[PDB]
Amino acid sequence: QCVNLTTRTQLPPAYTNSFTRGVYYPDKVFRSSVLHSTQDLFLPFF
Amino acid sequence: AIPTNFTISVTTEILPVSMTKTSVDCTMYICGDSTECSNLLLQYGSFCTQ
Ligand SMILES: *[C@@H]1O[C@H](CO)[C@@H](O)[C@H](O)[C@H]1NC(C)=O
Repeated sequence: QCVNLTTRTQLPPAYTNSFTRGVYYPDKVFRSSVLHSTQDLFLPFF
Repeated sequence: AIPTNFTISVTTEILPVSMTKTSVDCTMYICGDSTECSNLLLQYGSFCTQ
């Protein structure tokens, strides 16, 4: 049982800037006071 | 024996002062333009930083 939604007012897709967001720990290992380089699926800055 | 005349001799000597400055790109020398190879080169990055 489902019903469509009719009162719709849509606009073009707004865009905004990702200010250095979307970084995750690449592994389950504790690292402290270190500069670590990793290549992976990351959200590019800005 | 005492000299009674002289000559003014001009001697040329050459000395190398510098050599051609050079720079090397690890990534495009070792792993030419392939991403698969360049990913494997990250763990050796320290060596290139040397
Ligand atoms: C409206 O709802 C029905 C089923 O509930 C669905 O088949 C239909 O695709 C919906 N209308 C549109 C434009 O998708």
